[PDB]
Amino acid sequence: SQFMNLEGKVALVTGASRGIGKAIAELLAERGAKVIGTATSESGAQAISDYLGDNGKGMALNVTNPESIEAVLKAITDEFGGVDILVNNAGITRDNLLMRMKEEEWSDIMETNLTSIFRLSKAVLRGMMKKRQGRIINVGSVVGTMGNAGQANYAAAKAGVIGFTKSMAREVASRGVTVNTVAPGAIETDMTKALNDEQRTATLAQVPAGRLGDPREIASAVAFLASPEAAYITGETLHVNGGMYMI
Amino acid sequence: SQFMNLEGKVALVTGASRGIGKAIAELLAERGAKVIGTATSESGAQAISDYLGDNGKGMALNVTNPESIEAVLKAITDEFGGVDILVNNAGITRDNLLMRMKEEEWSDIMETNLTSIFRLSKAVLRGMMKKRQGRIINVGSVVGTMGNAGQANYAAAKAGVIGFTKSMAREVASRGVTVNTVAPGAIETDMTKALNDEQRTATLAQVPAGRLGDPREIASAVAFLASPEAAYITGETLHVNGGMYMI
Amino acid sequence: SQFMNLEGKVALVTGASRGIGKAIAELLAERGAKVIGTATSESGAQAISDYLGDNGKGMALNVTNPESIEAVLKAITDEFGGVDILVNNAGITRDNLLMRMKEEEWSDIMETNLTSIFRLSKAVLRGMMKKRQGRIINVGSVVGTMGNAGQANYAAAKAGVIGFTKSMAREVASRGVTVNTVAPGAIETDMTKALNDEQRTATLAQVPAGRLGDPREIASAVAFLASPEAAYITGETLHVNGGMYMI
Amino acid sequence: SQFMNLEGKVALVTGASRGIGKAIAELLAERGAKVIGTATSESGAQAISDYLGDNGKGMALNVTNPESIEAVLKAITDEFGGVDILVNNAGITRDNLLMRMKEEEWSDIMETNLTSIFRLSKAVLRGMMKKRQGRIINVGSVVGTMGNAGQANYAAAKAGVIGFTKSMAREVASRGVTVNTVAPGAIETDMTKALNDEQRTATLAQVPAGRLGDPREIASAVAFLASPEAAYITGETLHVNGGMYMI
Repeated sequence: SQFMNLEGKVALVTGASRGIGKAIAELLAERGAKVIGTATSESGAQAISDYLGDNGKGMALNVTNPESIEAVLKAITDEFGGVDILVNNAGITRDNLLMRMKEEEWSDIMETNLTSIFRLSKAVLRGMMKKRQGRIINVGSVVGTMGNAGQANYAAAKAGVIGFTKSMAREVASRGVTVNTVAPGAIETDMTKALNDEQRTATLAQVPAGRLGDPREIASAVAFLASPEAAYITGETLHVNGGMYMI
Repeated sequence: SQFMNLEGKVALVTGASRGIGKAIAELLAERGAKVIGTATSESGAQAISDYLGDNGKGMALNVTNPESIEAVLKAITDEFGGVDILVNNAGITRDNLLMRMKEEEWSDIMETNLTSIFRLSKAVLRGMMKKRQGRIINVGSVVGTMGNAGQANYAAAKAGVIGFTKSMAREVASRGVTVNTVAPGAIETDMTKALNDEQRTATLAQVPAGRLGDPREIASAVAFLASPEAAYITGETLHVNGGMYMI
Repeated sequence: SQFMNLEGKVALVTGASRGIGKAIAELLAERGAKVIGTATSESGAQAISDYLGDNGKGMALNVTNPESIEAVLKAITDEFGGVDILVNNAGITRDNLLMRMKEEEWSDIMETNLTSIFRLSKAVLRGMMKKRQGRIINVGSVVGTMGNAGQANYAAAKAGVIGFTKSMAREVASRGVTVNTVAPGAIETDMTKALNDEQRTATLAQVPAGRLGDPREIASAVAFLASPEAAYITGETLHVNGGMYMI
Repeated sequence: SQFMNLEGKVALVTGASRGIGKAIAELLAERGAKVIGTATSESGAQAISDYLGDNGKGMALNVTNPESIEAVLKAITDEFGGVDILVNNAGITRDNLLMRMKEEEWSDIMETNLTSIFRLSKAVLRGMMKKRQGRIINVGSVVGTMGNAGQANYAAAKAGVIGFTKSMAREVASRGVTVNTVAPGAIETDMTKALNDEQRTATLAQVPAGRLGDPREIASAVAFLASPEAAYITGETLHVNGGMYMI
């Protein structure tokens, strides 16, 4: 149908090897987007090419390196046309209580989780603004809004992405580009599977819904914001957290 | 497809004669819901029956009267089965600066815009909680979050609906019911069409997107939250306002 | 000193017999305000007169009855001059899960916790707007922002007060009146003292600060917003909750 | 009096040469704090020493340099005792629409406005946590919450400080340290005085209060949060913006 139909759109999904990023890339492809998913390695890129088949391809991308960004965007533009949907999903953690947090743990998080968003967003915006049509969707975290002990760095970067997102939204709204954040709660991934039974129970205790989210549930929220139907949503943070926090 | 598919769901949409409510009811039917839309009069009810055809029907409902609520729900349950999706869209305005605002203008807004949501929500929840599956979606307003001079009553009631929504979300999350609000900005309707040129220009000036929203844009957000795919979204307020306010 | 000095201001504090309301009234008097505190009974009114001594007096007030409001304001205006600071602290709870919540438990909360604020605010505003100087301060609750199972009514009314506050703030800002809410978390009062050990431990577990708040802590926040120094704070909700929720 | 009395507290106020920072340092001294204000130059440090007289002193501090931080904190601890109140007020702007924003304009803002807060906060926290008593107060901006076109970098850093603040609040709440942000709106400073008449009118048009804030109004909000009376406020953002934004 014509409902939430992404046929004709080119989507770049960073960090698409697994979990949330993979669910996003698959669902955008299922709704008809041409999808380029990225990984930090060539092997990862191949795994992405494998799951996307004819609906797109995987590319190696170093989100902290300007030259890589330019090379990947050039390859995309040449084959598929300019990027219509950017999903910034790449991100890491470097957890530690503040008194134990190293300078490098702080600066790696800023680089990978916040500065990357500045760089990639800037790199795709010009084309979107010329077409007067675009979507930038940041995959954030409930931690950016709630805060979390032991994650002051991750929380800082995720909250920073929201301030960036609002400002960019204001800059580009009149030219038909929307900029939003999807903020997952506790989602079932490799990270949550690596927890103790006691830590899993503690996580679930914070969730009124009484379960972890599925990566598909994050993908659905992203696909929604990516759609023509979400044109009047901008500068928004869509929380998908099972009631863990309510704004 | 199986994406955002409401086949098998019974949806009650209050205030569905026109504009936003009508767009909601049509889209839910398009996605396969059986839809009961309401109006305050029988002729309105018939207009709704006319546009829904085989996908549902219209009923007369006084959202401030307990007996009417019980009669409408009984008729729905008997023919279609219990309500799976409640969209609380019925709502009025009674604008005035506070020094000019009559007791009755305050109380009518409370009754129609806030207490109605308590009554209807309570009336459908028991069945939802037994099935361990349900959606309650309130159509709010940016005015609930931003405030607006001359609409202290409307703002109070819409903000009140958010407090209710968050509490109810916490009560019923573990039993598979979600409760959320969609908060429209300035949407093109009969009300906005009744404005003079200067007032329309003033409204547009508050919108980064540089246009009014379409009722279909509110409907899309409602359909999204109504879907199986939005199961992990609860106690949330989804803003659809073209950047008029950014939370 | 001239810092946070309320000499020359007339303050009406509703619900001032004990706990938070009493702490507010005492502190405003300490900072030099002339304070009228209210209770629902004459004996309560006398208790207030007793603790205020020469710094003010107690009056019986039914915050749900127009005639009582007019009588109390007339008596205040005649003796002290018009109200400069209104603190809306009067408020009740009628807790129940929604399926158990009676019509009257809903409506009593609306009446006492939300509609009262409309009535009193409206009744003092005209004088404030003529002087181009005023403070309206609502004592809310963290429950208005967070929601709470079993308190959907109380949450609705407190959230409603915030929507009202923001709209009124916008109406009256240019005429030198501020309108704000102080939102207490779990504060040590008779209510919290009536809890068993297990319920107190459960409350404390939700508070990063690891203790209940003191009523004096709410009073200090109210005194701050009441001061000349807070003239540029309006439409704000000041959370005093030990980290129980972070906006 | 004993109300909002900072006697016995050592306060470090970064960026205290003028405007907001100067008003903060003066008011903390007026409430009895021993105040160390910082500037980036020795001459600035002397200007601060001059205005603080016997109530404190000025020190040169490079907030982007670890060695300087350690030297300044050692000098403070040796003479005054460990820092009880940190106010992070130092900050710059590097404005540009995203398509014009240089890598260095992005990275200078991150360094000076966000990473500095990580470094200085970390450097004073240990002592505060041992005493089980402390205040960290970040001077943010309405731009961090609202976003602003042409300031995506500044907005990112200020919003980031809020995510950091919430996380740190959660880490240290049980040890009697509070962490908060004061978020000024449009305040009268050298920056606002450098604007066109047309830009000043445009700024005022966004402010319901109809005027710019005074730096003293920001100082008062900071002094409040710094006080013993604000012990139950943590992880909060106190907006002081004349109604320019309402959360």
